[PDB]
Amino acid sequence: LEGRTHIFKIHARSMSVERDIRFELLARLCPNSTGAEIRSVCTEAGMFAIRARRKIATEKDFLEAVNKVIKSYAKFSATPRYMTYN
Amino acid sequence: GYSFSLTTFSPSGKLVQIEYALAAVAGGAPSVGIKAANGVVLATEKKQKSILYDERSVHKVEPITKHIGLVYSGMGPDYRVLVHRARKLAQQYYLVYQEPIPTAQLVQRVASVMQEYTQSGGVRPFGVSLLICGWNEGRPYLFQSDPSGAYFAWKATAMGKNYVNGKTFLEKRYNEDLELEDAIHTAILTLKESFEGQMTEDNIEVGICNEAGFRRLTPTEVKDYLAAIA
Amino acid sequence: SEQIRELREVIELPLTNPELFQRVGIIPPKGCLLYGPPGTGKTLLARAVASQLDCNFLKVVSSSIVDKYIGESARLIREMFNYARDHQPCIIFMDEIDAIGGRRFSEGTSADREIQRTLMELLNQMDGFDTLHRVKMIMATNRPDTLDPALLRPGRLDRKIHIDLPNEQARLDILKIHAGPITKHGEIDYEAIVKLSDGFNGADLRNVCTEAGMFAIRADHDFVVQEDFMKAVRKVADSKKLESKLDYKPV
Amino acid sequence: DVLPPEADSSIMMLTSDQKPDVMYADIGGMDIQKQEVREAVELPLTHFELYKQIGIDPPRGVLMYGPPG
Amino acid sequence: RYDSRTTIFSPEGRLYQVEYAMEAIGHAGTCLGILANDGVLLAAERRNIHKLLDEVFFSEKIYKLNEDMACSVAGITSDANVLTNELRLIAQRYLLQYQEPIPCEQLVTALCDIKQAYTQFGGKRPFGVSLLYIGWDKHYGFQLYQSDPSGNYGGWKATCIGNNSAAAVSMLKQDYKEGEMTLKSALALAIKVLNKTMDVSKLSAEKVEIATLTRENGKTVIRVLKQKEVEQLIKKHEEEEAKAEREK
Amino acid sequence: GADREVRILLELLNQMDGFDQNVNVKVIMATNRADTLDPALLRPGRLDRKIEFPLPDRRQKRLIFSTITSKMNLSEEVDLEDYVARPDKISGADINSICQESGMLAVRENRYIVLAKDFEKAYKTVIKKDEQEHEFY
Amino acid sequence: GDLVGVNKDSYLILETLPTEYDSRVKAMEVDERPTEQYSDIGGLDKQIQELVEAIVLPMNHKEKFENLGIQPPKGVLMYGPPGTGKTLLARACAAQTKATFLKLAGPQLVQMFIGDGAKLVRDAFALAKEKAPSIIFIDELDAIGTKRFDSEKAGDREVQRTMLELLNQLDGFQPNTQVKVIAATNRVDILDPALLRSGRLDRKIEFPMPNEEARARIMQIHSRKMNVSPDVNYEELARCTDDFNGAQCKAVCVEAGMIALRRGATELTHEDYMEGILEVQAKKKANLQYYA
Amino acid sequence: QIKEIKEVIELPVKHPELFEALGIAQPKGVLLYGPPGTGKTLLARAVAHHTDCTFIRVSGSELVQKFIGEGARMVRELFVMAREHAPSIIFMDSEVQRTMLELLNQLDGFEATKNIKVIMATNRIDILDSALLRPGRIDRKIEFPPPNEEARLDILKIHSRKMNLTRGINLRKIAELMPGASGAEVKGVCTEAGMYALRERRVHVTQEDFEMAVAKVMQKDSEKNMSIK
Amino acid sequence: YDSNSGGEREIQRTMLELLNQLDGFDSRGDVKVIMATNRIETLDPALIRPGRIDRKIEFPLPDEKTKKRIFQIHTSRMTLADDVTLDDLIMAKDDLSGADIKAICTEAGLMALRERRMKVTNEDFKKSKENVLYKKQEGTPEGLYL
Ligand SMILES: Nc1ncnc2c1ncn2[C@@H]1O[C@H](COP(=O)(O)OP(=O)(O)OP(=O)(O)O)[C@@H](O)[C@H]1O
Ligand SMILES: Nc1ncnc2c1ncn2[C@@H]1O[C@H](COP(=O)(O)OP(=O)(O)OP(=O)(O)O)[C@@H](O)[C@H]1O
Ligand SMILES: Nc1ncnc2c1ncn2[C@@H]1O[C@H](COP(=O)(O)OP(=O)(O)OP(=O)(O)O)[C@@H](O)[C@H]1O
Repeated sequence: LEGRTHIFKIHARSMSVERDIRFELLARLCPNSTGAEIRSVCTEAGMFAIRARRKIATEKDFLEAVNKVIKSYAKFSATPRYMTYN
Repeated sequence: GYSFSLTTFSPSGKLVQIEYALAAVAGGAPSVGIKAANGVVLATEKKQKSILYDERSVHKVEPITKHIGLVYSGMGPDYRVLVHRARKLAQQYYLVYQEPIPTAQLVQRVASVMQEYTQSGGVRPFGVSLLICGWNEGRPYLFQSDPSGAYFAWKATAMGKNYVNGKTFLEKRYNEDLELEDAIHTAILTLKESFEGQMTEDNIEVGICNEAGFRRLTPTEVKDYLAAIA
Repeated sequence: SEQIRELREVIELPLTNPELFQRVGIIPPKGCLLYGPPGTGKTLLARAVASQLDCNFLKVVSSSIVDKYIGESARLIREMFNYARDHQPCIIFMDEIDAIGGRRFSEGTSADREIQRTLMELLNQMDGFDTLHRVKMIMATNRPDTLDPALLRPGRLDRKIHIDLPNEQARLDILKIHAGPITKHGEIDYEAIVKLSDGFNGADLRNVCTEAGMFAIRADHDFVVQEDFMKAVRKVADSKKLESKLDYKPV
Repeated sequence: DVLPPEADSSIMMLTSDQKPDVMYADIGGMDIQKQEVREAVELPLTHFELYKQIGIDPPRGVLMYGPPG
Repeated sequence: RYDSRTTIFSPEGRLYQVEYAMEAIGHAGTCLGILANDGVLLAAERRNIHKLLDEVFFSEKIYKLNEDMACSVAGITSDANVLTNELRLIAQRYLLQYQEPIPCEQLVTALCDIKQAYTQFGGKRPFGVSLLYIGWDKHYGFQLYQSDPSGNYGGWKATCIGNNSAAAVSMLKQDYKEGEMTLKSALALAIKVLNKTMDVSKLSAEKVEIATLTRENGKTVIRVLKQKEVEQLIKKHEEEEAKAEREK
Repeated sequence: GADREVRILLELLNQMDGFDQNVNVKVIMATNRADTLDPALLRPGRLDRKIEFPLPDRRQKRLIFSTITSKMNLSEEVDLEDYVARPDKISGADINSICQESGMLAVRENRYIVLAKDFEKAYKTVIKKDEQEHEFY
Repeated sequence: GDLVGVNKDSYLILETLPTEYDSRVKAMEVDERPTEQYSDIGGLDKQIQELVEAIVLPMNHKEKFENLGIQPPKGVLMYGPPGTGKTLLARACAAQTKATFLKLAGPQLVQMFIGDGAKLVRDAFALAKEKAPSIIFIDELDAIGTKRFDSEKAGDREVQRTMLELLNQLDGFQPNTQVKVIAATNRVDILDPALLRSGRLDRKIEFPMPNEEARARIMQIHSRKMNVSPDVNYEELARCTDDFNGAQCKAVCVEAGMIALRRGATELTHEDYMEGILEVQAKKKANLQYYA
Repeated sequence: QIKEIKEVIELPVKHPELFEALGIAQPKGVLLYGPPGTGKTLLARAVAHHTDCTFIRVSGSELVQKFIGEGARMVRELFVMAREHAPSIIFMDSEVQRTMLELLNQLDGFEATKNIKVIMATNRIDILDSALLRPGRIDRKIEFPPPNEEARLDILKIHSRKMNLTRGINLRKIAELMPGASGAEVKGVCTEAGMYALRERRVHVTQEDFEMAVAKVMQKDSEKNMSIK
Repeated sequence: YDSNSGGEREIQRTMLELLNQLDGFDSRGDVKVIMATNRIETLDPALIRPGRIDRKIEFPLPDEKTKKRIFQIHTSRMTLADDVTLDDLIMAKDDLSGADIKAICTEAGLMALRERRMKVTNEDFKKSKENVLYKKQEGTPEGLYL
C-alpha cells in the first residue's frame, strides 16, 4: 500500500499540486498497479488540472483521476452501477 | 441421484443419441410384418449363430394378449423387459375393465413409457421399434412404434437391412386385399427376398392374428407351407 | 513352417518363376500383413527374408515420414516408389504402420489428416495406374485394428497372417541357437528354462542366455552353469509384470 | 525464339502406353457407367453434328461413386 | 463433468435451450386459427403423407380436449401427448372441482407454468412444442391462444407457425379480415394461405386438415369435418383462382 | 487451421465452377461417399454431363465370372453359374480375389484343373465374415 | 559431404581441408575433465559397484566377458529424485575412468529448423567413433523420450528420429563394442517402451532419497571448503530436514552461506544452517487464518 | 436487379454529372450472393461486355494466395490498373483481411476514377471478417433467390429455343415441376432430353424426353419412420 | 502472408523493432503518434501498457441529438419535400453508423430520382432504410423478443 504512497510522493512532488491533500485514500483506491500507472494517474489529475485552470491540484482532481483510470478506464466506463453491498 | 436428462438439443436442434439408437436399430436385422384382410401375419427368419442352438427356447413372435401378437426391432434383453411391462399393463387394463384391451391403448401407454425412457439419461433409450398387431373388434390392426416413443400404422411394414428394398417389394408385391395364406405367401416372398438361401422350418417363424385371436404357428405347419411356398 | 512355406508361396514365387502364374494366366498377388503380439520376431522374420533373397531390400521404419511439412511425406513416398519403379525385383518392408496408416474418423483434428492424405498416397500408390512389377510389400504391425478398412481389402494386401508367442521347440530351438556360443557343460537342463518359461521371444531368449551369462559373470564362473538360467527366468518372468494388452486381432 | 509451352504440370499424361487397358472389350459389370461414359465421351468426340441438328451441348465433367472394390 | 447446461444463462443475458427449442419448432407442419365470431376454425398440414398408412385415427394434430375446446400441435409428438393427458387431467380436474368447465386461459397459464418449471430447473430438456388453443366461454366467447416453450402465451386472433408460416403471417397482416365471421371467408382465405405457403401442388386434401368449433344451441359443437367438403373447397378456391385470372 | 489450404475450395470453384466451354472434356472425379460438394458440381447449367454414377448389380455378376475365369485354365467341366443365384454381394474387384485365392490355391497343388473346392474355399477366405444374416427387425 | 579445396579455374578437387571441426559437437566434448573421486558419492556405493561392473570393466577387460563368451552390457538408466545426483557419475566416471568424457543433453536434439534428425546425432556419434569411443553421457533423456500418441493438432513426431537414429547409427550397423551409453533421466514414465528394452539401455538403476546421513554427508561436502565453526552437528541438521534432495541439501547449505553472509559473520554458524533448513518456509505464505 | 445494376453502374457510366448535379456519391458493387453465380458469369460478363472499355474483370480471387499479396502486397497495382484504365470494373470472388483493408484504404472516400465498380461475390453464409461488411464499404447488397416459375419458364424458353423442337409442348408444366433452380436447370433438362433423343434415334423431341430429363435431374427423398415434428 | 519467410518469427521482429523504436529510447520530445484499430484482441499488451500508449479512446454509435445534424447535413445538399419527418429515421434504427445515414440519405434520392422526382416522399425513405438495412432479426426464426 505504502510503496504506492511513496510513489504518490514521487509523482506528487514532481508536478504542481496542492500540498494540503492525502494519498492513503488513493493507495486504498489502488489495489494492483504500477508506479508508471501511478504516474498516469498523476498526469490524469493533471488533465483535470488542464480542464479547470488548476495548478494546485486538489484531492478531487486525483479522485476523478483514479475514478477515471481504474474505474472509468478499466474496460469502458462502467464496472459499478449496482449497490448490493453497502 | 443423477439424471436431470442426459439429452440436450443439437445446435441444429436434433437429438443425437436417439439418432444413434435408430442407427442401432437399422444396423441390425431384416424381418417382416403384413396386415391382411382377416388377420395379421408376423414373420421372422431366426437362424442360429452356430449349429448348436435350440430354437425351442427363445421365441421372437410373442403374444401379449390371446388376440394380440407382437415383434420388435433390436435386442432380446430389452425386449423381455418391455414385454413384461406391457404384459403387466394389459393386466392393469384387465383388472380395471375386465375386458380385453384394444391395441391402440397399448400403443398410447407403452409408447408413452418408451417416450419417458427417451426423456432421461442415466439409462439408455431402448433401441427397439415395435411391430404390434391384434384383431380387435372385427378389424385387425398393425401398428409400428419407434425407439423414440412415437408410433405408426401400416397395411404392411418391415425394418432393417434392405428395408427400402423389402419395403418397395411389399409395395410392389402386396396390395390392399389379400388373405392369410396370401399374406404368408408374400411374406415369405419378401422374407427370402433378402434372407440367406438356407431357410428351413426352424429358420423362419410366423405368428398370425385371426379375428378368432392370436395364433403362434409351429414349424410343423411352417414346414407344411414354406416347403416351397411358390 | 506354415508361415515360411505359404508366405514363401506369396513372396518368392513370382520372382523365381512368375510364368507358372502365367501358365495359369492369373496375376500373382501383391503383399501381406503379419500381426500378433509385438516383438515376436516380425522384424526377425523380415531379416530372414533379407537373408533369403539378398537382392533389393528397401526396409523403412515407417514412422519418420512426417517431419513437420505436409507433402514432404508424400514426396518421400513418391521418390521411394519411383526408385521401386526403377529397379525391377524390389522388396518393401514396413513396420509400425499405425503411426502412418491410422484410421479416418470425422475430421476435427489437424495432424492425422496428414496421415489421411499420406494414407491416400498409400491407397493410390499401392495400386496406381501402373501396377508395381516385382515390387513386393511386406507389412508388419502390432495393432492391425486401427488401420483403414479401405486398406484391408485384398489385392493391396492379400492376407493377414498371425504370428503367435513361441512354442516349446521355438523357445527351445531358438534358445539352442542362442545356446550356441556358450561355454557350458553337460549340465544344461533346458526345461528348467522352458517349462519355467511361459512364452518368450527370440530377444527374450537373448535375455535369458545373456543375463544368465551375466550371472555367470557374477562370481566369475568362466564356464557356464545351468542354475544361472533359472535366475534369468526369475528376473525376466518377474519383469513381465509391467506388460499387458497381449493381442490385437484384426478384422 | 519464343517457346509458348513450358515443361509440364506435374506428370503430364504418361505420354505413351501406361494406360492399363481393360474397359471396352473387357469389364465385369458396369454397363450403366460404361454406357453413359461412352455416350458422354466417344459420341461427343466424333458426332459433333448430332450436337447440332438437335443442337444440344458439348460434354463436361462427371463423378463416380462406389465402395472400395 | 456431465452437465451440458440444462439450467443456464448465456454468459451475457439470454437462454441457451429455448432458442434451440425454437429452432426445433419451425421445422414442422403448419396450423392456423381464424378470426370468427360464430365458432372458430383450424387448418393443419398432414406430415408423413406416405400412402401405405391406415389413417383410421380421425385426428393427428387436433386434440378435442374437454368438450368444447381443442388444440393443434407443433413439435415433438408424444411429449405433447403427455401434455394433452396432463391438460385434460387439469381441466377435467377443474370440472371435478366445480362442475364447471375451464375459463380457458388459466389452463393455458397453468401449462406455461408446467413447461416453465422445466425451464428454470429439473436438470432437463424442456418441451420445444408450441401449440394452439380454441374454445368458448361465458365471458369472451370463442377464444384463440398460442403456447410457447418460454412459458409465455399469446392471446391471438391470427396465429403463427415457423418458417413455413412466416409468409403466412405476412399474408394475414396483408389479408386481415374484420367483422366478417363468415367461416367460408376464412375457408377460402385459409385455402389461399395453404395454397401459397404450403408447397403442396394444388392443395391436396390428404396433406391438409380443417376442423371448426361452432356454438350450437348450448352445446358449442365441434366439427371434425370430412374430406368431400374439403374437395369442394378446393374446387371453389381454384374457381377463385379462375376469378383471379379473369384480369388477364 | 490450414484454412489457407482449405485455396483448394476456391481453387476448384475458380478453376472448374465457371466454365472452360471449349476444352478439357470431362474431368472425372470418383469415390463412394459424397459430403464434398454439389452446388459447385451438379448444378443448374453446369450439369451438361455432371452425372452421378451409382452401383452395379446382378445380370453381369456371372459375366464378371465369365470374363475373369477365362484367365485361368478351367479344368474341363466344373461349372460356374451355380453360385450367383444367392445374396453374395462380392463387388467386382473381389471376384478377382476369388480367382487368385481359388486358382493360386490350386497352384499350391500346382494343378491347373479347377474344381468346386476352389469355389468353396474362396467362400471361406473372402466375404464370409461380419454377420451373414441377422434377420429380424 | 566434405569441405574440399577446388581450383577456381580447372575445378579440380585439389586438397582436403583439415578444418572439418564440426560446430557444437567438438564444442560438446568436455576437454577440462573436472575431478570427482568416489569419496563424493555417499549413499550410492552399491550403485558405484554395479556401475563399475556394468560400465568400467567393459572399457578395460572384454576378456573378462568373452573368455566366458556372451556379450558386454548395453546402456544404463539412472533415475530418481533430481537432487540424488546424476552429475556425480558423469564427473566421477569422467575423471576417474581414463577415457574421453563426452556429454549430451536433452534439448540439444531440438532445433526450430528441421529436415532430418540424422546430422547432429550421426556426426556426433560418428564423430565420437574415434576420439571418444568409450564414454558418452546423455542427460535428460526423459525430456525427449516422450510417449507417442495417435492424436491430431498436438504432440511431436520429430525427436524420436534423432533417438532412433542414435540407436540406428550406433547399434546394428557394423555392431562394434566401442561405445557406452549413459543416460540419466529424472523420470522414466514419459519415455517410450522402445527405448529401454534389453539392449537399448540394459539397466534400470534407481537412486533413492538421501535418507539422513547422505543429506548430512553431501551437505558436509558443500561445507568442506567453507569456513565452518565446530559448533555444528550435521545429524541435528539433516535429521530435522524432512524430504530434501541434494539439490535442497545444497540449497540449505549455500543458503547457510548467504544467511551467514547477511550480518557479516566471520564463519558459518549453526543458526544460519538452521535458518537454511527453513529457507523462507519453502513456499512461505504463513497465513494463520483458519488455523488459529 | 438489372435495374439496380443500371443504378449502380450505368448512371455513373452514362450521366455521372447528372447524378452529381444533386451533390452526392455513387454506389460501387452489388455483392451478388446466391447459388454459385446465379445469373452471374454470363450475366455480368454478357451485359458489361457492352460498355466498350469500362469493364476489366480481373476476377480478383483466382490464385488467391498468389494473385493477392504475393508480389502485389498493397494490391494497388490493380488500382493503378483501374486508374490508368479509368474505364474499368474490378471483380472479386489473413491476407484477404490485409488487402480488404487496402481496398478500404482507397475506396473510403479517396478515389480517382470515382468508384470503378468493385464487386465481390460469394455464397451461403457471409461470415468473412465483418470489417468489410459495413454498408459504407459495399453499398449494394443483393441476394439471389431461386427464380420463379415465370422466370424458370422464361429461361425454359431461352435454352429450349435453339433445340430441335416438337410441336405440342407445355413448358409451364415443366417449370412447375421445378423446385427453383439457380438459373439453368432448364439447360440440364434440355441436354438430357436431347440426349434421350440422341441415344435413341430421335429427331422429334417430345415433352416426355424433358420429363424423364427432369426425373434424372431432380430426385432423392427417402427414410420414413422418423416423423417427429 | 504470402510474400514472407517463417511467419511467427518475421513480424514479431518487425513489431519488436516498433516496440523498441516507437516508445523505447530515442527521446520522444515532441513527436505525436496516434494509432487506430477496430478490435482489440490481437493486441500484444506489451505496447498497450502505459508509457507506450497512454489513452485508449472508444467510439460509440451516435445518439439521436447528434443524428439530426448528420441526417440534416447529409440532406443539406439535396432537394427534399420537407413535409416528411427525419425523426422516424432518427428514432427507428438504434445502432446506425454514419454510413447508414449516408446510405439512406443518398438512397432516398436514388428512389425519388429513380423516377426523375427532385423531391423525396416518405415512402422513398421507407424503401431507402429497408434497402440499406437488411436481415432485420425481428420475427421468423425465433423472435423470442416479442
Ligand atoms: N518364428 C521365429 N523363428 C526364428 N526366430 C524367431 C522367430 N520369432 C522370433 N525370433 C527371434 O526373435 C528376434 C526378434 O524377432 P523380430 O525382430 O521379428 O521381433 P518382431 O516380431 O519384429 O517384434 P515387434 O514387431 O513386436 O518388434 C529375432 O532375433 C529372432 O531370432
Ligand atoms: N433465375 C434466373 N433468371 C435469369 N436468368 C437465369 C436464371 N437462372 C439461370 N439463368 C441463366 O442461366 C445461365 C447460367 O446461370 P448461372 O451461371 O448462374 O448457372 P449457375 O446457377 O452458376 O450454375 P452452377 O452453379 O451449377 O454452375 C445464365 O446465362 C442466365 O442467363
Ligand atoms: N457527423 C457524423 N456524426 C456521426 N458519425 C459520422 C458523422 N459523419 C460520418 N460519420 C461516420 O464515421 C465514418 C467516417 O468514415 P470512417 O473513416 O469511419 O470509415 P472507415 O474507413 O470504414 O473506418 P474504419 O476503417 O475505421 O472502419 C462513417 O462511416 C460514418 O458512418
